[PDB]
This record gives sequence, C-alpha cells and structure tokens, in this order.
Amino acid sequence: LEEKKVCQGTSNKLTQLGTFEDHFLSLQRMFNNCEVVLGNLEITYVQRNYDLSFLKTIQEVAGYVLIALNTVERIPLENLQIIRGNMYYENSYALAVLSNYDANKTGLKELPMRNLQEILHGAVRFSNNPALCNVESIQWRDIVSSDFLSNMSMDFQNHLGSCQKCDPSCPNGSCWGAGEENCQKLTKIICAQQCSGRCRGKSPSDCCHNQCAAGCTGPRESDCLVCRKFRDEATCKDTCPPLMLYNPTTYQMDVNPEGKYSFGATCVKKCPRNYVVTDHGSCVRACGADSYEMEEDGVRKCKKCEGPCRKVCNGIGIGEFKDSLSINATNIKHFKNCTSISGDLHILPVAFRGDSFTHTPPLDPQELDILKTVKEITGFLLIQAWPENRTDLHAFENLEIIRGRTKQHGQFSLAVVSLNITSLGLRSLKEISDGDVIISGNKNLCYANTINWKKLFGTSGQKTKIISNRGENSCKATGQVCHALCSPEGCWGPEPRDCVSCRNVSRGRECVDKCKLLEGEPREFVENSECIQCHPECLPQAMNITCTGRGPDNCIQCAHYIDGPHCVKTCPAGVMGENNTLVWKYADAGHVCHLCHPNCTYGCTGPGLEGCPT
Amino acid sequence: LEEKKVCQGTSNKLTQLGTFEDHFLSLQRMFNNCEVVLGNLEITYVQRNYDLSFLKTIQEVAGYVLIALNTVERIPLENLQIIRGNMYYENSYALAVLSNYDANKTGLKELPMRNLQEILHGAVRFSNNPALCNVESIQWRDIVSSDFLSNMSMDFQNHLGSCQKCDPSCPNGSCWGAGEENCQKLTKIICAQQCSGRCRGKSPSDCCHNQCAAGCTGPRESDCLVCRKFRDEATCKDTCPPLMLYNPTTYQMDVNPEGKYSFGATCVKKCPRNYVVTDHGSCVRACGADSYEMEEDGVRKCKKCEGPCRKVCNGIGIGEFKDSLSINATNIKHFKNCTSISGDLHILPVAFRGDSFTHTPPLDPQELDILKTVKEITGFLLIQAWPENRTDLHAFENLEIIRGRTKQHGQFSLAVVSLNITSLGLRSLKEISDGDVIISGNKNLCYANTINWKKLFGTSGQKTKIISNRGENSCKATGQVCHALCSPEGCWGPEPRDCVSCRNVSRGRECVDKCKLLEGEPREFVENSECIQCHPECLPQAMNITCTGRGPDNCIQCAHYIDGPHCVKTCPAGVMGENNTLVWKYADAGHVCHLCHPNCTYGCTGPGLEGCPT
Amino acid sequence: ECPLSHDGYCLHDGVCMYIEALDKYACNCVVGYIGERCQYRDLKWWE
Amino acid sequence: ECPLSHDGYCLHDGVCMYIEALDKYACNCVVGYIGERCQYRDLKWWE
Ligand SMILES: *C1O[C@H](CO)[C@@H](O)[C@H](O)[C@H]1NC(C)=O
Ligand SMILES: *[C@@H]1O[C@H](CO)[C@@H](O)[C@H](O)[C@H]1NC(C)=O
Ligand SMILES: *[C@@H]1O[C@H](CO)[C@@H](O)[C@H](O)[C@H]1NC(C)=O
Ligand SMILES: *[C@@H]1O[C@H](CO)[C@@H](O)[C@H](O)[C@H]1NC(C)=O
Ligand SMILES: *[C@@H]1O[C@H](CO)[C@@H](O)[C@H](O)[C@H]1NC(C)=O
Ligand SMILES: *[C@@H]1O[C@H](CO)[C@@H](O)[C@H](O)[C@H]1NC(C)=O
Ligand SMILES: *[C@@H]1O[C@H](CO)[C@@H](O)[C@H](O)[C@H]1NC(C)=O
Ligand SMILES: *[C@@H]1O[C@H](CO)[C@@H](O)[C@H](O)[C@H]1NC(C)=O
Ligand SMILES: *[C@@H]1O[C@H](CO)[C@@H](O)[C@H](O)[C@H]1NC(C)=O
Ligand SMILES: *[C@@H]1O[C@H](CO)[C@@H](O)[C@H](O)[C@H]1NC(C)=O
Ligand SMILES: *[C@@H]1O[C@H](CO)[C@@H](O)[C@H](O)[C@H]1NC(C)=O
Ligand SMILES: *[C@H]1O[C@H](CO)[C@@H](O)[C@H](O)[C@H]1NC(C)=O
Repeated sequence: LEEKKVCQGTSNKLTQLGTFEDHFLSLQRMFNNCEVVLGNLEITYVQRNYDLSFLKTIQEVAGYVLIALNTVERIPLENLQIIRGNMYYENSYALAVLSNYDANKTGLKELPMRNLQEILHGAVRFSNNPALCNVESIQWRDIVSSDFLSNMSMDFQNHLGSCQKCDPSCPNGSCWGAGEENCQKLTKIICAQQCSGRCRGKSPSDCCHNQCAAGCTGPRESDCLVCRKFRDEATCKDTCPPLMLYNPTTYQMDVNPEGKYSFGATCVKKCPRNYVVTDHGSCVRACGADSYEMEEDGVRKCKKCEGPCRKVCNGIGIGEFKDSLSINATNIKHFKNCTSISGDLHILPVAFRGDSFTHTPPLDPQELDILKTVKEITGFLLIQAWPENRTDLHAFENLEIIRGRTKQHGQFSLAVVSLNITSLGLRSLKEISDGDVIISGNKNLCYANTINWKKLFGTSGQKTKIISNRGENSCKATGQVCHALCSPEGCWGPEPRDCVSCRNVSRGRECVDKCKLLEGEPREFVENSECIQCHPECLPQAMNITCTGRGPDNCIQCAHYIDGPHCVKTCPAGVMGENNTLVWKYADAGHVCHLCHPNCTYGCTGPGLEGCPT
Repeated sequence: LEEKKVCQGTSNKLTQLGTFEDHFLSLQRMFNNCEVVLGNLEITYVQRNYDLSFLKTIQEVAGYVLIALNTVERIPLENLQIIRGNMYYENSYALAVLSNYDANKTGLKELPMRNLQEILHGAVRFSNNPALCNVESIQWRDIVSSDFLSNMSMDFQNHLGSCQKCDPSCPNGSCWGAGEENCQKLTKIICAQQCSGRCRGKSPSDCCHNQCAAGCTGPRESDCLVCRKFRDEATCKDTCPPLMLYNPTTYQMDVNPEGKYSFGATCVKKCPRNYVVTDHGSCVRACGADSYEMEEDGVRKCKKCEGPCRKVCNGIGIGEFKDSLSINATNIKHFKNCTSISGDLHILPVAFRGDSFTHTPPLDPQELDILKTVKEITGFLLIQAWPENRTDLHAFENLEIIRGRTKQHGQFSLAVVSLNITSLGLRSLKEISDGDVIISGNKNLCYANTINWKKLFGTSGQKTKIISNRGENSCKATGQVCHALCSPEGCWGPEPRDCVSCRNVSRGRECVDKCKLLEGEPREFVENSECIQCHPECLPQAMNITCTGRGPDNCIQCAHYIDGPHCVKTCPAGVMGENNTLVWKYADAGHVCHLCHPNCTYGCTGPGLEGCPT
Repeated sequence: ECPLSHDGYCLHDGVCMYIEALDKYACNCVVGYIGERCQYRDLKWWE
Repeated sequence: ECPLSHDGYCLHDGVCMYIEALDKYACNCVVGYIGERCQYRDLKWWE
C-alpha cells in the first residue's frame, strides 16, 4: 500500500559532527520518519537525556548498525527487523555496540531490539557496555547466520546491578528488556527438520517461505515480514521474473509476460530512463568493457564494440578509486583521454593543497585541463574547490550530460559550492538526467540563476538550490548579465558563446545579430538560425544573396569556371574516369567546362585536335 | 535412478503398420525398455494374447497417449506417472482411449494405470470400451488440470459385468483394478489450503515442493517424483540457474557459479557442440531474424546483423511448412535465395508425381536447381526420391554442412535411400555435425563406400548405414572408382572435382597433379596445397620459379616497369599525393619508375624539364 | 474402399481404410513405411 | 593532538581526536561538514 520511507544513512563511523547537540541534531535530520536505512545506521555520541524516540520507525538497515560512545540511557531500535549487512564495520560485523559508558561508568542501559530477528551478512560485536541489561541473554544463534558465528566476538558485564529479570514467558530466559513484549522471538533454531529457513512455530505447518528474512505471517511467498533478496511488489522473489523463458519443447526462446526488470533489490516494470537496460532484463549503471552505450531504440542499452572499445574511466569512489576521495595529483593519470566518466567526480580542496595522510602531492591546476575531453558523466559532479587564478569552470566546458545515476547523499547530481568563480561556464551542458542542482556559497557568481534549469532536467521533481550568490541586482550593476544576443533561456556567462539559445542567429559556438547575407567578408546563408559559409567558388553578390547551400551547386554565379552543376576553381585535368581513362577539360566562352578529345593525352586548350596543337 | 532411457515415440495415429503382427512388432521394437517417451505413446491394433509387458517400464510420456482399436485384454501402463501432453490427439485430449472392443464386444478389460497421477496439459477421452473395468471409478479431477476438465468427454458403458469391485481401502472407491495396490493415490484434491501444488498426505507437513508433478516423497526440491518444468540433476527447477545474477547492491551483473545452460528440459553444464549458445545461458536451434550464426572460438554464438539479415528459410516440417511433408511444386517458392535452411529438407516421391490429397501439382525437376544456393542445413536431409533423368544430387552441389540439430526418427541426419543416382555428388559436404548417415537401396550407386565419414562427423557415436547399393566389385569393374588424384580420403564421384581431399594440390575447387611453377601459361605458387596465380606483372621464368606470393611484391622480375617494391604495368600518372599535388613518373634504364620534375604538369617522358618538351 | 477424396491418401502402396468404429480414415502401410500417410521409410530398419 | 601520521587527517578545519575508549582516531568536524574526514559539505541544508 504505502512504500516504506527511505533515508540515505550516515557513514562517519566514530567521527563526531560538531558539538554534541550538533551531532545529535544531525542524527535526527537523517533518520526522522525513516523506515528503511539504505546505508549505515550510526548512532554515536548521543548524550544523556536526549530524545532518540524517532529511531522507533526504522524497520530495516541495509548496511551495518554502529552504536558506540553513547552516554544516552535508552535507544529505541525496537521496530528494527533486519540488518542486511551489505557493508561491515571493521570488516567483520554488521552490528557493533561499543564502549557506551559515561565517565561515571554509566551509559547505554536499555537496547530494546525485540524485533531484530535476522542478520543476513556479517557478525556481531558487543564490548564495554557496563549499563547494558538483558541483551546478555540473547541466543544470537537465531538472529545471526552460522557462517559468521565464528567471527562473532562479544562479552557483557553487569557493573550496574539495576538490571531487571526476564519475564518467565521468555524462551530460555532470553529477553532484550523488561515486560513480556521484549521477549526474544525465535524463528530459526525452533523449526522442523524439514524447514528450509525460518518459521512461525515449531510444527512443520508453520514453515515460512524460502525467501523470508526474519519471520512470516503465513507459509506463502507474500506472507513475509521482510524479503530475503528481491521484492516483486507483494511477494519476495529470489530472482526477478525473466523477460524471456526457454521453451524446452521448441528449444527456443519465448517472451515472458510475467517479466520484470531488475532495479536494485526490487523488480520493476521498466528501468529509470537514466539507467542502462540490458538484454537480461536488469537496470545497470554501466556496461562491460565489451560494450558502449547506444541510445535510440527508446532507452539506453548495451551493444558490443566494433573492435577496441573506447577507454572507460572509473569515477572517484568506485573500483580503482574506491578509497580516493578526490581527483588528486596521483590518480589523475588515469583520466587522460576520457570522453565519458563512468562514475563520479570529486574536486576537493584537499587535492590542490595536497594531502599528507594519503601521501599524495598537491595538484597542479594546469592539469585540470585534462578534463576538457570529458563529454558526459554518468554519476554526479561535486566541486568543493577550484583554482583561484581561474575564473571559470573551464575543464568542463565540453561537459554535455550528467546522468546522475548516482547522487551526492543520494540527492545532488551537480554541486558547485564554496568557489571563487565569476561564471559557471558550462556552455555545453545540455541535460542533467536526474538529481538536484545546488550552486551556493559562491560569492562572485552572477549568471547562475538566469538559466532555465527545468529545461535541463529529465526526471520528476528535480530541484534547484541556488542561494548565497552575490549579485541579483549587484551583478547587473557591474553589467554582468546575459549578452544582447542571448535568448531569454539564460546564459552561462557574459560572452555571446556563453548563451543557451540565440536571439537571431549564430556563427558556430557564438551568437550574432545577423548572418553575412549581401555583405560581409565570407558569404553565408541561413538554415535553422545558423550561419554557414558559401563555397569559395561563389561570386560575392553585392546585390542579392550569394548562395542557398554549402556546396558549389547552390551558387548564383561562379567565381571562376563552371564544370556542369558544380562551381570549380579550375577545369579538371587528370581526374580518374571509366576504363582507367583520364579526364581533361577546357573552358569555352561562358567559362563552361567541356571534355576534350579522347586522343588528347597531354590535355587540350580547345575542342578536339584543333584545340591541342603540337 | 539418475537419468532414464528414452524412446522417440510414434506419430501414426490410427494408421496400421503392415499386418497385425508387423504392427505389433513395430510397437515392440520402439517401446522396448523405454522409460521416457519423448513423442507419443500410440497403442493400436493390439490383438488378443500378445504380450504387452514391455510397457511396464514406461514412466512418463511427453506427448499424448493413444489407446484405440485394441482387442487385447490388458495394458500394463502401470508405472506411467505423468502425461505432459506436449501434443494433443484431435486438438483436445492428452489421453484418448477409443473403441477397444472385439467383434464379440470383448476387448480391453483392465487398464492398471495406478500411478498415473499427473496430466500437465490436455483433456481425457474415453469412449466405446465395453470390457473396461474399474477405470470408470477414477476421480480425474486429481489427475487432470482444472483448465481442461471442461473439454473432458468420457463415459463408460458396462453392459457386460465381468468387473470386480475396489478394495474397501481405496479412497472413495477409486481403483484402476483389483487388489489394494490399484487404489487411486490422490495427491491433488487432498491437499490442505497452505499447499501450493501436490502433496503426500492431508497434513500440511506433507506438502510437495512447488515444482513437483505427480507428487513427492518429501517437501524438499529433490524429493519430487517427476519434475514439472526443468531438471537440474538431482533437483527440479522452474528455471535453470542463470549464467549471471544481478547485484542489488552494485547495480551490476555478477557471474553465477551455480550457472547452468538450458538444454531441452534439463540443466546442463555446457551446450552440445552443434547447438547455438545464447548469452542468456541456453542452447537453441536458431538465431532471431535479427542476427546470424558467428562461430566464436569453438561455440556457435548469436550476435546481431548490421542491417537486413540474410533471409532465413524455415525447413520442411516447421512453421510455414508444419503441414507439408515434402518440398513440392507449391512451397518451393519460399526456397529461392536460401543459403541456410533452418530446419529439415524432405524430398519425397509424392512431391514429383504430385499429390492429389493435398492438391499439389507435380514438381518440375528443372526447379530443384533452386537449392543450388543452399549452403547449410541446421537439421537433417531426407531424400527418398529424386529425378530419374538426373544421375547426380546436383541441387545440393554446394551443400557444405549438415548440423543435424534434428534427425529423422531422432537418429539420421543424412538419409539417401531408394534412389536411382549413380553418384552422390555432394562434393562440397565438409561436415555432418551430428546424426547417423544412412545411404542404402540405391541400385546403381558407387563411390558411396569410399568416403571417410570419420572426417565429416563431429560427435561420439555417429554411425554409417550404407548397404544394398552398387557392388564394390562391380564399381571397380566398370572403372567407376575414385580418380587418381583423389586422396584415400574418398571421393564423391568419378571427376577430379569430386575428391574429398586432394592428393597433391588443388586449383580452387578441383584437385590436380601439380601447380604451374616452371611451366604452364598462368604462373602460380604453392601454399597449403593450393595453387594461386602470381600477379600478372611477373615475368614467366623459363628456368626457376616465377613468384613467391600473390602481390607483385614477390616477383622475381617484372614484365614491364617497377615502381619501388610493387611491380606496376605503367608508371603512375595522376595519383593523388601530398599538398594536393599530382604525381607523375617516368621509366628509365632498368624500367624503374622515378618522380618527374614538379614543374611538369602534363607529366614528363624524361628527367627534369629536359624530359618534358614543348 | 475410401472415397475419391482420400484416393491417393496413402503413399508407398499403402491402402486407405474406413474405420467405422471411430468414423475415421486411416492407412494400412506396407511393412517398412511409417507415418500417418506411410510417408516415411523406416530408416532404422533394413535398407 | 594526534600522531604525526594523522597530521592533516581531518579536512575542512576539523580537529583530530584520540578515542582512548576504543583505541582509535576520529575527527570532530565543524558544523556543516560530514564524512569520516569531514571531506563533504552537507549539501542538503544551507549554502
Ligand atoms: C534580430 O535582431 C534584429 C535587430 O534589428 C531584430 O529586428 C529582430 O527582431 C531579431 N530577430 C529575432 C529576435 O528573431
Ligand atoms: C520529524 O518529523 C516530524 C513530522 O514530519 C516533523 O514535524 C519534524 O520537524 C521532524 N524533525 C526534524 C526535521 O528535526
Ligand atoms: C573474520 O574475522 C576477522 C577478525 O579479525 C576479520 O578480519 C575477517 O575479515 C572476518 N572474515 C573473514 C572471512 O576472515
Ligand atoms: C588520491 O588518490 C589515491 C589513490 O589513487 C588515494 O589513496 C588518496 O586518498 C587520494 N587522495 C585524496 C585527497 O583523495
Ligand atoms: C526387449 O528388450 C529386452 C532387452 O534385454 C530383451 O531381453 C527382449 O528380448 C526384447 N523383447 C521383448 C519382447 O521383451
Ligand atoms: C499370441 O496368441 C495369438 C492368438 O491369436 C497367436 O496368434 C500369436 O502367435 C501369439 N503371439 C506370440 C508372440 O506368440
Ligand atoms: C476444447 O475442445 C475443443 C474441441 O471441441 C478444442 O478445439 C479446444 O482447443 C479445446 N480448448 C482447450 C482450452 O483445450
Ligand atoms: C472422498 O470424496 C468425498 C466427496 O466426493 C468426500 O466426502 C470424502 O471425504 C473423500 N474421502 C476421503 C477419505 O477423504
Ligand atoms: C506441398 O506444399 C504445400 C505448401 O506448403 C502444402 O500445403 C502441401 O500439403 C504440400 N504437399 C505435400 C505432399 O507435402
Ligand atoms: C536410373 O538410372 C539410370 C542410369 O543409367 C538411368 O539410365 C535410368 O533412366 C534411371 N531409371 C529410371 C526409371 O529413370
Ligand atoms: C604428386 O606429387 C608428388 C610429390 O611431388 C609426385 O611425386 C607425384 O608424381 C605427383 N602425382 C602425379 C599424379 O603427378
Ligand atoms: C538472389 O538473387 C536475386 C536476383 O538476382 C538477387 O537480387 C539477390 O540479391 C540474391 N540473394 C542473395 C542473398 O544474394
């Protein structure tokens, strides 16, 4: 009915964001109303008497759950059902409750995780939790997988004494907290020998579906609390329904009506327009090195390459650059001839002034021109720093498309902040497929808010955050507005080349007031509001127009000779013909080109033999 | 048992094969020891007495089961568990038991099909079985699927009475015969609500896996009696394990170790060499009209066409020709420009004398030349007839490969029988990927027993049935043997062009005795036992050889002039050069070509200006 | 004794026959020929 | 007061700090900058 509410999730680990209040107030803004944490759940540095009641709505965490350095007394992760474990903390655990004690040895006391029943991947770790009560009685053998049971390290202590006892109804005295409600619900180690996975009870008539996470309301595939793999609407599938099925009888391939595409951990009817559609029937973010991206056909697909594929450049934060957090002087070597960035771009201040922790030298601003070959970026573009001696985002003047298959914090596909630039300068940017645009903290930016960003967007609800850019009427005071040859569409700068659409016409990459018809140095013509030069062999017409096309075929009068339909500079004299016979011509009265006599081998200055003397 | 022994099955319907004994003998030869009937199970014209015990070993029939016109008293199809109904009898029934009575109104009496628990598709038809006992008490709502019970027409008439009753233990008096063993074993309408498919008992703890057909001996995926869809070794699968699985986390595709291929109704590790391997991970018999068959290092693969794909011609017996049983005057229009028959070819007698039953005029022998374009046949080639005036299988003069993805009777990929030809003439046949080759009953046919079939084959067990032809001693008597230039590999005829492999060398498509190196009009060179003519610009050496390659780069001496490495007929006079400057050259002493003076626009018959007079 | 319609319905010297029991027409193929119309030589047996 | 190794470890004027309770090192980022090293400006708020 109501698709769960999702939050990105933090990834700071033991890092503290500002003062205890700051850190808390941020923890609140990220997980307020959240029901599904796509990333990590990191509750740290929460002090006494703070209200963590908003953490009751979290039902599932895809990454890991880190709870460390908290003096707060109670953490209400009660409605938490499952921890996927897509990532581990310290490369071993999907759940880490560490050093939660006060100076007076009195910190976290109650952790009512009475609904945490499944932990798909990773192990568990409890340590230095003096006030922790009841959790010491949890038979984790049910919650955790047996594959990780070995890597599990945890020991409790009761240096508080004020811990209560488990309600008798609690199985083997196992309970997360007080009351009969906080009894550990076992759905793993209490099942018939013929139970594939989890169950509701002990009787074999209570076996849950093979694709159920914690527990189930019924035996069937659609009676799951949480899917174990994918989610096909009502039901939990192991594999999204193939677009095509093999026909054992005809030994061929048939189309599957029940077919769905694979988007993350869900099965959809179609892929987001900004993603890549495979023949398999799954939405991916990039093709193998065996393919490129062929559009048309409606969507973005993957077709193989005629020979050696173009060089694919993994963006910052993926593959070879999973750890590198910004384009630095070290990893910049691998961005030489890139026309497409299959990932993200991070231009951080740490790259310019060098980083002594990752042992990388400062970046030479002259080396950012390397990116002038980059035509499109699949992920997002984050620019938190940029050379001061430069007044323009020059390196990306050829940037045409930002797909936004991945966004900063999962929201922004284009972020230009805290810069000394005077003008964006993205005169090639034609589409921002998805994600939001944020251009703020820019003192000297005056052309930002003039662009109609809605035109550039491609998905529903794409927002645009352009604030704190001194000069709405201050810029106009310094005469830093769009040129006179810039259509109301806006402009990426002052120069006529910095226009989105033109007022009248254009000379390639620049707008102009009128094409060079009648006069001018180069004769031109008009089509689609563009000025194209007439073939050099077009006589400069001081009266009317000069030509009606690019080729010498559309001239009103030739400048020299005329070889039939075409306007030539000099009549042919050695052009290959039929039967390997050369071709020689001559100019008569009206400068018309006519074939010479077959005999004339050294050409001819007149018709027939009477034209080529000896 | 792991795998089962299979039989091709019959498809004669009500047709009688010879006399009652003949017929019975054919029935016996086919189904002896057979456990799985890939086609149909037609039991007809089985007389009194006659032992039908060999049927006891039949566990499953893919197509339909026909039991009609039998005076026999008992049919022991007891072990038959499932009828898939891949095909129907009379466009309705998967099982049709019809008019099984003697002239004295006493024939089929007992049909102990006590294990027949599943009928995947189709209805059931019982009619005119005066002696049939007990079967009238079976609840077919359990054996048949609800979708077809609307087409089920079956009434039993017991106007005799030699029948007994069902053991009191039998559920609702349902029995296929006497004894306690013939009690209908219901496993469909006795299942609890939680049951998805079949079941062992009524308790939910007995529910059969979703992918079970006739029932199970346990809940698990491996405890099935018969697979409902695909069979992956031990367990029954709905869909063979994909070669690659989608990664919900990285939004990309990962390789699947459990990955298998889809061959028929089984999950294999690799596809049969002769089959086509698709990207999906399934063995097929053809590529979509969107592509062709590109051999990829050792496995037939499907890619894509760079435009309008070559015409794919469906073979007789499939698609547009499912009804036609022989290429004839009518359907032959659709074989005009074929280079690859994607099916089978049936050249039958009826095609030549014309069929009145199918309203098709006699085939004009002159029109078999149409097939001279055919290059490969994905299936089998059957030729039971051929133009008498023709001595050769001319039409298939350029047939190179027979894949044998389908074989007649499931065994033979090439069958040339009962013909009148004197020579095969398949001088282009270089491969018979699979299937046996039978060439017999050809009165005056020679050379047949000379072919090294062991060279054309490409699969284990390929046999060759060549009997009752022209006597070998007679062939050598009338000097109708392999040409002297024919290697021991054999010969497709008397001519030097009919050799399988050449003795010495070969001129394109003909075997010879030696290349023309020292003499002969056109000079040639030897590489890979092939004779290729040197570039005409080579001077015929009356002493040593002439050249050592195709291009003029390998000439011992030029016949005319020489322009650097390459030997040319006449020095270049108009070739495009650098700076748009034309190129003119002149021959000197040793007929060597040199660049003229850049001034000479009309060329120069000599060096410098002193070579181009005026 | 089948109608003119099913005349030449059976190939390879087979004989058409009317099965009154089922009200159908079938073929009685000569030994060595299979198929509803006796159209196929039983290649897996004898020449 | 972190080791000379973690010198310049916390970006955007974040201060390094030793967590003796866990025997680890972490950053105390300034308001507005997130990440294990305060490397990202919290775009989804202001400026
Ligand atoms: C182009 O500029 C001229 C200036 O005279 C103006 O009259 C005309 O309307 C303009 N054309 C446009 C805006 O399409
Ligand atoms: C939490 O959610 C409630 C309900 O929408 C909202 O009113 C409140 O402002 C939120 N708290 C925040 C954003 O800190
Ligand atoms: C197991 O635990 C150890 C603890 O040191 C950890 O390093 C490792 O990553 C874990 N998993 C494996 C597969 O070793
Ligand atoms: C620079 O790149 C290297 C790897 O290419 C990485 O280890 C390092 O962290 C990066 N530095 C920054 C500041 O991103
Ligand atoms: C059928 O096959 C078996 C295989 O062993 C053989 O013994 C038997 O003689 C054959 N014929 C009959 C009628 O069973
Ligand atoms: C079975 O009995 C019949 C009685 O008509 C007899 O003709 C036939 O020869 C017997 N069959 C065999 C295989 O002995
Ligand atoms: C039902 O029977 C008719 C023949 O009377 C057949 O043509 C039709 O295909 C059958 N329907 C189904 C669903 O099998
Ligand atoms: C057999 O079917 C009848 C209904 O036709 C039902 O009443 C009866 O309970 C069934 N017998 C058993 C043993 O379940
Ligand atoms: C000949 O071909 C036509 C068209 O495919 C078909 O209708 C006819 O039945 C065929 N005749 C025979 C004898 O196969
Ligand atoms: C069979 O082949 C021979 C080859 O000599 C030919 O002469 C004869 O005409 C053919 N038979 C018939 C009936 O055409
Ligand atoms: C074929 O070549 C071999 C080897 O050069 C030679 O000995 C033989 O005479 C040749 N055969 C004929 C028929 O000329
Ligand atoms: C077949 O022949 C026709 C007529 O010459 C020709 O147009 C066509 O291209 C040919 N087909 C192929 C596949 O070459």
